[PDB]
Amino acid sequence: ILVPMTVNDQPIEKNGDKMPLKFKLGPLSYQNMAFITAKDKYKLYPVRIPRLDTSKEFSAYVSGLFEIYRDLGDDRVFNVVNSNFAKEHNATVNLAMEAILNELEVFIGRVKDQDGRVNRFYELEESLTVLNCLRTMYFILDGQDVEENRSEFIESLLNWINRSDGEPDEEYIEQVFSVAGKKVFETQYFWKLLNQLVLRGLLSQAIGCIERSDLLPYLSDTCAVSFDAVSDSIELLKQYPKDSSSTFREWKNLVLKLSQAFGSSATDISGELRDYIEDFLLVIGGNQRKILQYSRTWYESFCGFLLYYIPSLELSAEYLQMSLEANVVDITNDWEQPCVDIISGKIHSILPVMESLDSCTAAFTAMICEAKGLIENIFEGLEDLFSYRNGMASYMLNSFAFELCSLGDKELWPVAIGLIALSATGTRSAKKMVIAELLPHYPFVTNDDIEWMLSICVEWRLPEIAKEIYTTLGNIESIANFSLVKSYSWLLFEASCMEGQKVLNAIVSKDDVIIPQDILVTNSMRQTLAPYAVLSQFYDREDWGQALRLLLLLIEFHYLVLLVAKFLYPIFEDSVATVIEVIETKWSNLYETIIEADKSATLLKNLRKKLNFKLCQAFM
Amino acid sequence: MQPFDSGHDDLVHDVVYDFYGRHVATCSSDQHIKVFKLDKDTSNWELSDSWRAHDSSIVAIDWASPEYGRIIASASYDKTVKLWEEDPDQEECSGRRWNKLCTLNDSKGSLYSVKFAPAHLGLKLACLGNDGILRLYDALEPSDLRSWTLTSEMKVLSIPPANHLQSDFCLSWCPSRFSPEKLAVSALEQAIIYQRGKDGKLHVAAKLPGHKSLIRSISWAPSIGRWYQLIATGCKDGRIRIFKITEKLQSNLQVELLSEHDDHNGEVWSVSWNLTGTILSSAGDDGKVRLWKATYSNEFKCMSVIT
Amino acid sequence: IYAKFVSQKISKTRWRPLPPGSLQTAETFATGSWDNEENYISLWSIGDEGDHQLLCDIRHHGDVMDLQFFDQERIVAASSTGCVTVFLHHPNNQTLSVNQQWTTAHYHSSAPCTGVVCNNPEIVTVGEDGRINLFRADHKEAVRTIDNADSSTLHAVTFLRTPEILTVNSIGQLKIWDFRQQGNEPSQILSLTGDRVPLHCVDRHPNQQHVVATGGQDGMLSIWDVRQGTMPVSLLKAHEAEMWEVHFHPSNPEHLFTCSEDGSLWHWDASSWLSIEITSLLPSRSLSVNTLDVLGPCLVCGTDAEAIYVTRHLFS
Amino acid sequence: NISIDDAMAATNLATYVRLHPFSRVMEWLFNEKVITSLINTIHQDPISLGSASPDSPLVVSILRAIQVMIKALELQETYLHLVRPEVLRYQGEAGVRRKPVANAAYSAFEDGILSHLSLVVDLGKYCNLGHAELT
Amino acid sequence: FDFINTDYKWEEIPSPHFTYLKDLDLGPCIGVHYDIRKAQEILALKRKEYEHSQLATPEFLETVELEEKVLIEWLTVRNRANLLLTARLNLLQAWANLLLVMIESNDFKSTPKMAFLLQALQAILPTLEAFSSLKSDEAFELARVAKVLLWKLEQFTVGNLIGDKLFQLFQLCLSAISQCSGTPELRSLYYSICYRYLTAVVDTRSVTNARARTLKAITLYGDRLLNVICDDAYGSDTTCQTAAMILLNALVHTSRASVDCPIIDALNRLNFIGVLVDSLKEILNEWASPSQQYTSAKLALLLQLCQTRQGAKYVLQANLFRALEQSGVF
Repeated sequence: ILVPMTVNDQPIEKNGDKMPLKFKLGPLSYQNMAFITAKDKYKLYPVRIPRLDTSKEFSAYVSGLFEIYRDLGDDRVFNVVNSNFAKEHNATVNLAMEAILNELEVFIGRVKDQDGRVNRFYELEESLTVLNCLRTMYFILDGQDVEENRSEFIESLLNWINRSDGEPDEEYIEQVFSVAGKKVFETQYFWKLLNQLVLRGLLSQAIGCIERSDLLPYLSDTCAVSFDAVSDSIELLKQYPKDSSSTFREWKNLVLKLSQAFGSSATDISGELRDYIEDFLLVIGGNQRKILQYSRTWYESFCGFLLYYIPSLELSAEYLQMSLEANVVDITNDWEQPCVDIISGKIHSILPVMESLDSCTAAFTAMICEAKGLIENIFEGLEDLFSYRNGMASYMLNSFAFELCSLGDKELWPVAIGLIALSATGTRSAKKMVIAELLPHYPFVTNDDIEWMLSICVEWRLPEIAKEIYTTLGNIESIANFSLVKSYSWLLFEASCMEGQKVLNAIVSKDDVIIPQDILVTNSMRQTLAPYAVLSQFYDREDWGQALRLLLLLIEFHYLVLLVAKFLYPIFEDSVATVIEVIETKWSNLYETIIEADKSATLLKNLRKKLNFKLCQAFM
Repeated sequence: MQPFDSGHDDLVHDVVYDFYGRHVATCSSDQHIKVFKLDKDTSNWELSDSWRAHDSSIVAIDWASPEYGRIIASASYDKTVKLWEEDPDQEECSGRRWNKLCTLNDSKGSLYSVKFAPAHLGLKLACLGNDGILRLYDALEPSDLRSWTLTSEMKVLSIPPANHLQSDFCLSWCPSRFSPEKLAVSALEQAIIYQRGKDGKLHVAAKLPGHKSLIRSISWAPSIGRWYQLIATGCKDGRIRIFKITEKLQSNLQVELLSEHDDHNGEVWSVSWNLTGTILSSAGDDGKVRLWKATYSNEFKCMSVIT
Repeated sequence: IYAKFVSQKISKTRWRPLPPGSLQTAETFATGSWDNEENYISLWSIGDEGDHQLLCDIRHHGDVMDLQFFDQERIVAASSTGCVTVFLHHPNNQTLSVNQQWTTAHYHSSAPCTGVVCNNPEIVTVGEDGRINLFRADHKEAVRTIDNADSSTLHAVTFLRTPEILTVNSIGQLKIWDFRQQGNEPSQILSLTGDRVPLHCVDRHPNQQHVVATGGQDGMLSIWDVRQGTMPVSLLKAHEAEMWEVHFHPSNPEHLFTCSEDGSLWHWDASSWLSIEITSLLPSRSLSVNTLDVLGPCLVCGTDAEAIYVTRHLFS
Repeated sequence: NISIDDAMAATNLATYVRLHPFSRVMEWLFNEKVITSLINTIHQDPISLGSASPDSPLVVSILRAIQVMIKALELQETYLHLVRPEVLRYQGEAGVRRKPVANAAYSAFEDGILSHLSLVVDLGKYCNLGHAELT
Repeated sequence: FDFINTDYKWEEIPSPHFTYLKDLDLGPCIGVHYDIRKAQEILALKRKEYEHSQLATPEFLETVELEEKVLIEWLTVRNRANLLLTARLNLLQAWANLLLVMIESNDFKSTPKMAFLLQALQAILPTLEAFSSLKSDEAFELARVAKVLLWKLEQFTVGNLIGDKLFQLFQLCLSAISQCSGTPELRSLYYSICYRYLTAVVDTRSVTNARARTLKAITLYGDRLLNVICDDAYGSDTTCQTAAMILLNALVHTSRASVDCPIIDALNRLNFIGVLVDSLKEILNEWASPSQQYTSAKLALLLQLCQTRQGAKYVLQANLFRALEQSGVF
């Protein structure tokens, strides 16, 4: 794929000295960067990865599919309550296939409505057609024949066919109901478009196109005989069986009877209308020759064969062949060949191409194909997952996850991590490592985002990761919130300095109830003690107790000692003396500055104060 | 996402993303370092700050892990390496938003590259220049972002001839968190890998053979999920190379060549990786950028060509 | 949808926000009344025609000009007197009290406070005095007041990204302000030229901080992108009289809701405003719909018929 | 550990299993001398236990022996499963000189005690003593 | 008989909100025994991953802790409920076996034990009404006891109570058949109960009132009920198809006594007569033995439809002359 880096300013022209182009992939898929190391080339070109989906519709799609994946539970795996486990397994899986199909339809819709580019809509519909066909052929009957469940099958088939292409588009209905050079509606066109409708199961419309021109007119008048045919034929059409393969057995009976009766009877109509009515009855009766004759595309043939001839997939091999002999595969669209492949047994080798259309769809497709047991891990062996060692599906899912991580949409990160966590293969420790490396890139902003991260660190036991994340968060109010060892020590020192200099946080340490609950370390305790001391000071024996507490704190710990000395001087028995002594025993620029600020020599003043205290003790 | 002017007078050498991909650092020959911010509201890139940082041409740059703060490192032809830390208490574009935290003058030759090490090893970094001597530096006390000690010195090249303008050197650490400390180094035609030994010293654990010219770029890929390592190189001989390195003349390291690509027909100047090591990028003379994904067979295929 | 009659003209209705990580839908809402000798702020719960329970109420002096939840338990009201009040709900005994207030938030003599928006801990107000205030919980005085910010009447305000805000006035101008700015002039003015039609309401797109919707005297809906020049990106004919409120749906903003003096409440469904099907939700006999609030599948609105209309099932 | 978790902590468990003396005790338990001494200590006249005091050392020794036998019968499977192969592999890989003290014929702990018939008789006779713990 | 009580609601369990850990199922936990460590390891890994994500890990930790403390008690309560349910099932089975052995081996007169019979009927009435379509294990033990009891059968007062409950017991049977509840085995017992009820009880003003009201119950369901019975025939089970075939004979028989009939008409709309005549082919292969008795009821039913004037129309259109020729029985 060739895309223009910038369809505005292209930084090169002639081969004029092939310039050194440089490119760096960014942490965000949609924000990479290119530049050039050359003279007069100082522009920066932000480039986003070719064919990247940033849309909301896409993330919605992704979430929906992850839901289907998650909801599949144990059934997303395939075990190579006895004979029912099999049937019920297929039941739920087959249903999941329908869910995927739906989610993709919705997505495709929202793409057609909110869009700049409709190419995405077309590709997504194609993906849907191919998936409808896949379900119709492997996700309904579970290897059995149509009799096993005539209702569901014909429903899906009829659905698949009438969503693949648009024709017959009502823009073509009026196209012939307008064209003349003939009497009323009786040229190869009307009938071709009537048969087409029948072959596609579009019986309602079929009937309508008849009650449009000569149901009662030309027939009820000209030939009363063929009028009865053309009428109770429309009656049989009105009651084509779609639930009982018995009712169909009898239906084709009445139809073949009608075709024989009319077959040899009163010809009171034009030479052409005669046959034109016979063919219609043959097609309805299931004549192979005719079903092929009035078919525009192979899938019309195939569908017809299943609807009017013999409703057995045991003949699909033959049906497809005849169909392709009549109309070759139309290489205009990308869905026809894949459908042919599906029908003809070779399901595989579609994952790479679907991966080219859309990574996501391909991923989950491979996943459900593994669930069905249509593809499995043949490998049989290096301590990790993202390889060929596990499934092809595991591989595609894990790949999608990783791709989601660079998308920068925090909504999908749960999908990514979940995808990895639920991966049916790989050691819990291997996943542990992968998550340990991905999580740090989570684009958290809210509090909740962070709590989610943490919850995942808990759930997976990544204390070194959580410790790192938090470290990133820590990097006055912020510091208060934070309150590694060195940092705590520094915080302690700061608190002590503040106390020496001397609200809600301080009280909590010593809405409010919630905070107390959250709080429920050494630095913190020290600050609390300092606060208590200050409170006592604000409030003789109390003062002494506070002074004692201060001396004890100083012993546990230069600036602090100076502040203490200052406090003692301001205040200016045996225990007190002992404390003073210990302080003297314990006894740079910042300290001197603090001393100068307090005065607005220190050792001498301290000694003098000590002497005074001793004298006081002696007098007592 | 339209182009924009860097604000540099002389040619720009390196552009690097921060951890979150929302910030970018640029360094040019006009001896300036510019930092751009990606405004949330208006999805435009807008200059956060510019400033003169070296006496000579600044060739390399790099951001440190966010868990150590906002730190950038620069290497210049003035034989030095400087470290800077963003001071959020300054106006943007004031030229005073990033304070020098230190300078490393040990190099006696110009410097071509500087790369921070994986966060799980502390503030660490490496540099290489004309002197052909790789040097590792460590900020031993994460509190003192000035306390930069020299952790190691290794002679990559042995006899660099005094008459060659034709010089190139590149660095790239192994990002892997669950793999023994190691880093890749390119020097002219050669490309060798170093690994931490039990003795806490760097040893040559292997070489990436095949280069028939100057190696313009190299980068170790994030091995998230894999058990092996992958490093790519953009040579002057016009070939991209991707090597698979597994650890099972004195090595514990195996070396496979996974791919070779000449699609560029000319020198490959830049080689870069995904955040997941899922996509590999290459740029060269043809004025084109190519994105590569790995096949199921572990071969590499071009998933797109930008121009 | 159903109506309940509550014996006072309802100027404002707001859902109580849901607890973080709640899977329930909105069930409790606040009302403010106008045009009575005794106006009230009232809290109501809906039981599972609905059953409504009056939880508590409190007299509000002045007409309730605007009302917003600040958090689960705190409700901010703007009075015609110019007073701005934070009411506190006490769930334990179902009472309302006055938590804090700024009795001179707006003044000339008295000047109505016309609009309030909350981003806890911040509260921003505007009024007929053309004053713009930033208040913070538990701070007695405004953090910042932009005195004589607008020479026209300010009718409503929204945050863009705090401390940036956008106001709308009686001559159809959108003005952008920042509480760090010097002076009393806006950083940017947007307006539709021709008739200077008064704008009565504004809402910011929940995801796109650059996009706002406004409602006018002429009933029209305008969509604006503050990066896209001075005129609206979209101008859409709507109601037959004033549009009083406009709200983007908070979680799916492809849906937007408007109400009018003409007695209608419209659900606009664009499922983008930059780059529509409309359903009118109330019956044909309605008097002015003054106010609405939407959260998840829940809509509440208040009318001059002394009626509250509710649905908890907008999308089902 | 080795199947899901990484190979880092594996060394810790390996060193624990190799250095802990549980393996050597289990190996000694398969010796005939040990079980013979045990059944000789448990086989005593009834008059002594009858005239002895509840705090007599004989009763305490018999209780400790029964507890050791119970623990051995409980942990024999765990040992033979997750000790013997690892120890043998370590001895084969590295160089260790150890003397075997176990009997290969005694595949289990029951093989060495099934040859004593008076054990059950003594255990049944010891029920008429009244000691709750011993009973 | 006081251990059967649904007021405790051992089956119903109050499910908390569980805003988080909701996706954590009990797959690897599960003899109903849900291991707690299998979920403990999963929730621990999830907590570690969330902590590594670095997004409000300290605050939201208590939420996960309390969710785990609630999940452990949830698992214990589920285990205890399963144990109580299996214990009640075993006790009910033992009681049913005892009652069957008592009723069967009892030479004492029946008129004195009629009091205990009516008491047992009154006691089981609410039990059946409470477990008519909830579970298919307790009804089995209680469905067969009523079957044999109905066949092993001042006087006016007793006759009214019996006939009254027999009418009420007839409703809950047709109600279960219309919904296709339980296994084919349990569904077969209901056919025998309704069979003798429509054959002996109903079959004289008192008879007209009972016959009239009886047909009303059948008409209430309509094709929904007959559709289930028609599907049971020619099925996999051997005894269900036999009882179902014989049941249709009693319905059409009692309906004629009440010149047309709605029961026979419904069978034609459900395509029952069509498939029934088709099975007539190869009858020689099918014909004491279970297959022999089954065919007897099959041909016996067709004989009844050929007695009413309306049956000839639907039966003749089935082309039965060509169906009996391919079999070569003659």
